[PDB]
Amino acid sequence: DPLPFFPPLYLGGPEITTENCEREPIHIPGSIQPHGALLTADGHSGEVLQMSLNAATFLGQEPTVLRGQTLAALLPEQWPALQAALPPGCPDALQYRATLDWPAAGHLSLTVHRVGELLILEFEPTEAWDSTGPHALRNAMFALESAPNLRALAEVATQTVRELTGFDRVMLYKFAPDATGEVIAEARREGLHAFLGHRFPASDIPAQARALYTRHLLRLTADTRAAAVPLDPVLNPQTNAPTPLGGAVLRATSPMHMQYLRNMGVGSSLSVSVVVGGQLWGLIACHHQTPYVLPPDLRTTLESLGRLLSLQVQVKEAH
Ligand SMILES: *C/C=C1/C(=C/c2[nH]c(/C=C3[NH+]=C(/C=C4\NC(=O)C(C=C)=C4C)C(C)=C\3CCC(=O)O)c(CCC(=O)O)c2C)NC(=O)[C@H]1C
Repeated sequence: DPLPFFPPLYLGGPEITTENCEREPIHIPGSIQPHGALLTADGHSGEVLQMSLNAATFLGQEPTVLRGQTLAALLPEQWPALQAALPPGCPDALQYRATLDWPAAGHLSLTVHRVGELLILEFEPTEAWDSTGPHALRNAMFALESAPNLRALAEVATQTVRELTGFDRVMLYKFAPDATGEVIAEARREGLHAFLGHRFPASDIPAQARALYTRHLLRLTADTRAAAVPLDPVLNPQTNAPTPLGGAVLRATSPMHMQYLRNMGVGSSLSVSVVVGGQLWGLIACHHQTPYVLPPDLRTTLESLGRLLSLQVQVKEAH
């Protein structure tokens, strides 16, 4: 049962310390990570309402010039499909995904979801060979299916995720009923210190984070030293209230957790929820020693692997 959040910093809210960090409003930071661009749009008209300040770098033109244009004008070949894919009232975790061409090498990956009457559009560069087929997940199901018990399933799952991603460290972090956690399986680069069997306090993943991770199953920090980029305007004009960014992997990470990562020597972090009968059972928690952007198709593969593992855990715990 999480505490109510305090206002964010840009609404004059308090600075976040170790005494009050269960109240940080981590879903509404008003800013994104700088490896991509974000726009928000009205869900019926398509009118562009908010843009990240770096939008020109990715889109080829200025925020001041794109704001107020409609997606029917800007994205004539995707706007109908996007509308159809995310009708009003659909789940905020449902996504639309398209690949677009741009001035530069590779393409732009476009990911869109709906929160209330607002469409949230994320653009991130992707290379062409950075395609992942459905075989990656398909072939991986095999070793997960043959694991004979829960711990063997956890060990195969961390090894499969490390093989798919190349991450330096991949853990399965399981929550206890008091919300403390334990690393129950770990695949890691030879010579990295082991976290296997280590337990952590509940405060390391505070209650409002555990709530958010029950609904939006994947989040990441691509570069634990990168400054966030503001959305402008920072509040959603539809509501004159903060924009919920829980559903956007580009959402800026809590500064408090960015510090926690830098203290562990982590350059890039990503985790996928394992949700069992609607409760958060644990996380697939990954680190890399340097900044790294896992490509969008691999992320989506990992999400699916989390849902598959959640079912296999749920099967075995009933035994
Ligand atoms: C006073 C507030 C604190 C707190 C804030 C906090 N932590 C998170 C998110 C995560 N914490 C994680 C914990 C671990 N990563 C590990 O490697 C290990 C053990 C080896 C642990 C225990 C994890 C996995 C996450 C999820 C995100 C990720 O995978 O990188 C947040 C929310 C971050 C966000 O989504 O914006 C917050 C606010 N951590 C503290 O320790 C105290 C200081």
